[PDB]
Amino acid sequence: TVYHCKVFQFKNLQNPKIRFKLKMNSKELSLKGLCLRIRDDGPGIIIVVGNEKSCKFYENLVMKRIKWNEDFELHTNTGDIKMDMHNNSISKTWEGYLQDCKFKGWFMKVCNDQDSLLRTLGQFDSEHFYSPV
RNA sequence: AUCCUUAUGCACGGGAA
RNA sequence: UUCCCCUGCAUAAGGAUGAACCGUUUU
Repeated sequence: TVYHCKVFQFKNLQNPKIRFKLKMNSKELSLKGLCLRIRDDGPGIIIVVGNEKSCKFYENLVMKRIKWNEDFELHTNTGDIKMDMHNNSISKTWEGYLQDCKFKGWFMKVCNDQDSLLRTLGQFDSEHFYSPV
């Protein structure tokens, strides 16, 4: 059993509407994998492992349907904040086939440094999908 | 998960024998 | 007690298609 796989990378993920869309669409499509980023305000990586149709649909999702370029408003304990998303982007670094994924479920972490991010990818032998910095 | 159509069961109202 | 009509609830069959402020996971 081999599974389709895609790998993406984003400059910023702070918009909760997105992060919601990401998690929900991962579980609803039975995609395995993960989504990481270095610190809340950081850039990171998405990996989706699944059947073709799910991965193509999710690709269409992240690429075509979600507009990461548009600014938003972060509701806060203190009051709204004008959140600048004009300098955001998402691209696909990989796609192909994987013999077996040590990926169990799907989750969305936030790593301290880049090293922690690597190691986290190193649990699942995927560090090789990260184009650092 | 939502809409519509068909079939069945239960409850209420109106009319006939 | 039977028949006819309207409204509400549950089950089954068939056809068509969306949203959702949320982080190691609550198919």
